[PDB]
Amino acid sequence: HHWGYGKHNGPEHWHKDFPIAKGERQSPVDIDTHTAKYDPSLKPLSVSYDQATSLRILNNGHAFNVEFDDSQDKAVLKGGPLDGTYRLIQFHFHWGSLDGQGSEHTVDKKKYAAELHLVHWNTKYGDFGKAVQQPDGLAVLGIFLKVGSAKPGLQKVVDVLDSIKTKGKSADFTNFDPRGLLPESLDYWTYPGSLTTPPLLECVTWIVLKEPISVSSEQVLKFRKLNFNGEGEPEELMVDNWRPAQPLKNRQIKASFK
Ligand SMILES: [Zn+2]
Repeated sequence: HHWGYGKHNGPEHWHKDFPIAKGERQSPVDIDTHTAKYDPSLKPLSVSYDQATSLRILNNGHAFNVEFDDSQDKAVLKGGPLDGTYRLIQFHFHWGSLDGQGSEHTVDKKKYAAELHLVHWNTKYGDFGKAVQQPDGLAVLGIFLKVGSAKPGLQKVVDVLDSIKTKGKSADFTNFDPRGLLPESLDYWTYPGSLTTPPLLECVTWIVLKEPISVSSEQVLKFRKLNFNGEGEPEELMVDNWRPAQPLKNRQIKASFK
């Protein structure tokens, strides 16, 4: 597959190789704040990252992933809409060419400059590859980024990007603390959806935080220096790696906050 975000292989084309692209639980979606209902059923959300062990950062030609050791229950997400325990496997971002676009989810049609996704798999399925085949297989924590003040906790990522400029490059990336990327409040919206890149599997419980984090213009300019291409190939800046909002269809978005 040769899917991307370019002029001729971008999201509007994905359905040809991945027909689930036009399915009933696709992501991202617009979050209409006036129609999302507070849900008293939601249990407290527990983001338990004290023991998180990062290993590596990789430019995969469509974003970069910070990868974690998920061989035991070290960094987990529980509670909220979730049943059981979800293990952190990687985080990545989606961002734009300019600050007025870049997020995948939108809030009353507002696009943010970027969106961070912390991806977790349901331990009841044993491994990630089994979990993505199940409707309750993954939990993705999405966090909006706006451009303002610098995020101290992001700077360790920013400073390694120069070393992974092109597709296929990786760098060691140990002792990174993902708690440094959280906003102050964990109020959220939740709905059932999908992976936002091919193969677009419909296996995700989305938990999208209402409070964005702030990053500096200098920080996001360094993201926009990455390349989609491999070493020595014609340079294509890694920008606008976001899928646009998809039809909500029958689904309800629930709010954790009154
Ligand atoms: Zn993502």
